[PDB]
Amino acid sequence: MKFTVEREHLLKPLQQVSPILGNLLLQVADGTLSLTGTDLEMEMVARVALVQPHEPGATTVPARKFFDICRGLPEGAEIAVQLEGERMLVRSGRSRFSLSTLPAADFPNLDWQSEVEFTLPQATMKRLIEATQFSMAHQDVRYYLNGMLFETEGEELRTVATDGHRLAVCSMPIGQSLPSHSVIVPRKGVIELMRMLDGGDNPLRVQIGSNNIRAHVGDFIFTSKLVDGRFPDYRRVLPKNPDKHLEAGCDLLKQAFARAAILSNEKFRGVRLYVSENQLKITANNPEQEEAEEILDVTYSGAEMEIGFNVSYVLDVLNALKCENVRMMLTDSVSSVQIEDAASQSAAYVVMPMRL
Amino acid sequence: MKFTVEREHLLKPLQQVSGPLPTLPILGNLLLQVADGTLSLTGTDLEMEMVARVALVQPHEPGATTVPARKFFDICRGLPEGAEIAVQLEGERMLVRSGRSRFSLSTLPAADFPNLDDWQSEVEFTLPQATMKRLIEATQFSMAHQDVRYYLNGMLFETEGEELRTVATDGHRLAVCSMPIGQSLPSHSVIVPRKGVIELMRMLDGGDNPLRVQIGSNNIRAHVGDFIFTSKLVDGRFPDYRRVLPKNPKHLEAGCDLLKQAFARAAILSNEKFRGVRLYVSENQLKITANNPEQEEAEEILDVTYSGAEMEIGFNVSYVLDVLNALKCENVRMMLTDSVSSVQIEDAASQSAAYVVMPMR
Ligand SMILES: O=[N+]([O-])c1ccc2cn[nH]c2c1
Ligand SMILES: [Ca+2]
Ligand SMILES: [Ca+2]
Ligand SMILES: [Ca+2]
Ligand SMILES: [Cl-]
Ligand SMILES: [Cl-]
Ligand SMILES: [Cl-]
Ligand SMILES: [Cl-]
Repeated sequence: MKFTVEREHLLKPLQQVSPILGNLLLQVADGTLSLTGTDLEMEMVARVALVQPHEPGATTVPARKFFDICRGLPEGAEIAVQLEGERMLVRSGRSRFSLSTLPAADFPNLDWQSEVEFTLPQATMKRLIEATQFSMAHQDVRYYLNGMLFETEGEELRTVATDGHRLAVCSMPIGQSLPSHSVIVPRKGVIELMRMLDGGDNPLRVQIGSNNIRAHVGDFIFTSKLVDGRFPDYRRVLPKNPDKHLEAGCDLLKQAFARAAILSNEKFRGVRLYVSENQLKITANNPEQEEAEEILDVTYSGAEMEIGFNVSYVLDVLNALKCENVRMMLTDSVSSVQIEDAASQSAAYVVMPMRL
Repeated sequence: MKFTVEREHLLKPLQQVSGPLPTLPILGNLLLQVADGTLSLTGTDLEMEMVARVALVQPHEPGATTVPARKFFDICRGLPEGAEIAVQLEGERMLVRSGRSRFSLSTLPAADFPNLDDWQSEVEFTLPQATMKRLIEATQFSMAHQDVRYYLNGMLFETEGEELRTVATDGHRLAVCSMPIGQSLPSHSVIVPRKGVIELMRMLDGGDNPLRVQIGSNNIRAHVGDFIFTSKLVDGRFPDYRRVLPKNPKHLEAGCDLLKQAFARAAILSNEKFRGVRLYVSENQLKITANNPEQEEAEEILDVTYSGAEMEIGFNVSYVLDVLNALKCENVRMMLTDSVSSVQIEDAASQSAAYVVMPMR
């Protein structure tokens, strides 16, 4: 196995693909160098064209060491690789390296069949994930909440994320008629998928199987296993009939929350909201008996009520909305609230109240 | 005690005096004092203090208290730009109001705030901020971290003739830097504690305001703009850099960045713990090799200026990298003796900073 390639062409591929699971699989075949990283749950494959003389073959090498070497070489560098027994030789200028190898044959492979396919701007996928990813659970015993629902319905792709205390849902049109379908992508997979998307205008092809998802953009192919379990139905989480409607400036609301939070309990940070005619009062207190109060002029209709919220849950929403004005739809002091950008119904958020 | 101050006049003073910040509650508080038209803010860790003076152009009333530093800073920072911050002491609480935002903070008496003893300066001088930044940045990285030999956890500041000098070492490597001050000074040699060196750096804004320094037998003080920093000194006897510099060290000269990157790349395949690289010096060439127990090998060859006998010497590549990163110059001189002796390293263009790294077996 031999190739010579510009450092420049290896950088993004290496970034994307970065004991045998600490190794990258390198394969030369049909004028192409393919680089594959895997943790057994997911895999990333990047391809680089080879124009300079090359010889087919494959090995695996330490991923971080190999990446660090290539990134460590100067800009403009040319990188020459040859496989020599149990070692891989890497050469550029008067820099030389010999890396240990494990056989290509020992490298783990994820086959499976595609059931649902569609193309969409990578930008639309980014929007969907950014809108909801912060509401994923992290290490819940309910594994299926440690990730994100991808659902196709009509001509929309929808994401849903929840940790049982707050929920996020976002839908975007993809311009073609789709079968009704839903799968859970593990949180690590959502993160890796998001990292593959750079905000250029670039089509993304998505293929979904019974147990896998695959995404192709440019010269990259990401494949992950799915998480198998029953995801909650966002439609049963949305408040069925909120009759109290609050509208306020996004930034004013965010900053009032953040300031009041300073004097909340540091271990479980929440604030009390009192809504009344034209007005919102946010309050906090702590074990030192310190107290914060914020008063805001707001658009409000409905009965006066008091309700508490976890600060981080509300700030997380306001930070995802990046809105001018936000709508909060309330029911009563013991029910969850629905939060939305006053000027967009692409996304919605539902947050449990907190007792204080 | 009462004052009203615009948000942005309070923000950097609060950030600065919080520098030394907890073991007991009052140590997480700032001292606020209104007196003779000035708000003073003080934070301390019992070893050092940072004090800020902020002038009061709005109505105020004298008095003093202490309040939690982080809460008070976070409140001020979180208020809208140009927010007028009104403060009033009310016994065991201090009330903060701006627009329709209100905060109540728990106080501890100003009289219980620890207060560094009065002391007498024996030497005083002024110097540009840029000079102090250069002295500290040149040597800070070589200070020990949590060593049982406490005096090594600090930085030696030495005045001698027309020069201010810093020295730092952890027993394994040493850094020394001297700069002119255009003023004759008595001989003093003092150890500044770890966090004090950090505070000194932190107060240098990078404008044209000079730095005024005062040193006594047991204390050091630095004034910049409207900030006064004071630290107690570490009460030990620091090693003498003069006696650690190699007696008579073969001369190698090389581009700093070419050297840095070659060491950086070789280090990738150096032992994970011991970080050993081998240097082979030969006629106008340096060869750097690293290998680990996996028997992966790195080799970098560089063109350098060298005329001496060929030799092999091992180094902790991290120590060498630290030196090259602190030098930030075009060319470096490495001054060698033999394979079991330290190397001295310097900017090829200046003897103001010198570095001593011991070889590894
Ligand atoms: O009541 N809620 O706001 C709420 C939020 C998230 C989840 C997830 N499963 N059930 C939920 C209910
Ligand atoms: Ca992977
Ligand atoms: Ca190139
Ligand atoms: Ca103002
Ligand atoms: Cl290519
Ligand atoms: Cl080699
Ligand atoms: Cl939706
Ligand atoms: Cl593809």
